[PDB]
Amino acid sequence: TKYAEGTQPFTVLIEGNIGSGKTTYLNHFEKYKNDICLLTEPVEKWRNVNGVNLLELMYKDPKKWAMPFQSYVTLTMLQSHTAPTNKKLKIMERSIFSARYCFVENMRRNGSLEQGMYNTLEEWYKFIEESIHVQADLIIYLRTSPEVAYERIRQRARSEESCVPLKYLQELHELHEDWLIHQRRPQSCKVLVLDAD
Amino acid sequence: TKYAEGTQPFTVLIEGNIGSGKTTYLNHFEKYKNDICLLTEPVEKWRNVNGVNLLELMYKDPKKWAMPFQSYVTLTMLQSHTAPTNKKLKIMERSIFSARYCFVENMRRNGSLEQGMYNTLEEWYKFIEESIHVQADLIIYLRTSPEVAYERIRQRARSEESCVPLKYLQELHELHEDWLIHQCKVLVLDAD
Repeated sequence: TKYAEGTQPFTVLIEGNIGSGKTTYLNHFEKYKNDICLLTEPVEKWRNVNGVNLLELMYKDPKKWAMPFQSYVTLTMLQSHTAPTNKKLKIMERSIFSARYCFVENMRRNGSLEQGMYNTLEEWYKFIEESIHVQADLIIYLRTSPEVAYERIRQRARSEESCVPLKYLQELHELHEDWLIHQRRPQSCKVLVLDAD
Repeated sequence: TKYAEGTQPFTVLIEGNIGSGKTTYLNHFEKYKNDICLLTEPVEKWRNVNGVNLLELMYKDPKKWAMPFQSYVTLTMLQSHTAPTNKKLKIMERSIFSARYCFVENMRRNGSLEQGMYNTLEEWYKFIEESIHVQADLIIYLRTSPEVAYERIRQRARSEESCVPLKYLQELHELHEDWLIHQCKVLVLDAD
């Protein structure tokens, strides 16, 4: 019954904090484009929604734009999770789960999402899980320490994420740990932890 | 492939402006509960989302709450449009379409939804149409004039929808007219 059910191959989700070197890690799979469906984080869509840069707006004014931004993230994630494909392996940078369990959760805690906004997002996630099929067979967790991650961001061209405080990266780190190490979260499927230092 | 495809009976959508007497019109179907799937507008859900009243918040502060509220409306509409059922006929108060074509569209125009917010909503609507099945066989349009509708709202039990200006109901009226008269089958009824 679920949308896109049984239309998806073996799927690997690349998880990790901001600045854990996910983009770098995924470049290594570039040359396998022919046999591997390789979907990077849809940052591009988020940067340009018919001209509006939601990502910049979210970072510049979280109390106003987190809700629409995250709602859009969720959608783009679903578009990735369900895009049809010939290939026998699929690899996604981040997932609907990291969006729900880390980023939205953290934006609730630091006041960016108000209860009414958070609840709306959660109702969507609840509906999505009952009615849309999300293939997830293996997660590769690029585990790093907040400080190493902070450093990596600092060594890169000024982006929109560049101003996030070390405090934010700590909050996010603990949330990934809760989900993928302390298994504190519905997620079922195997996690392969890699030390990215 | 689409979710809830071929799992839905003949469906009638009751459309009409706020205060066009849709609730009244639907009470007439009450006694047919046994053979008719009868789904009223999920106002109740919108009033209470784990304790948050999104409807009140939207009316009190549109620039802040329209986006989340409308996002929620869309979801509750999908929940209704896809709820499974035995019955051979289904009747829904309002629909995902009225939400998209009238209310969201109007909220864009009067500045309540900024372009970033509006586009987010539209992207969802686009996704929804390509991937979820929305059964709609007949629309009953309860057509009325803004003024009759406004008077109506005034008599009734003061809600959140009280404070609304006649200007708003005019905007909404024209939007329904554009959708339902000026380009499935529409059955127009004069509700005056």
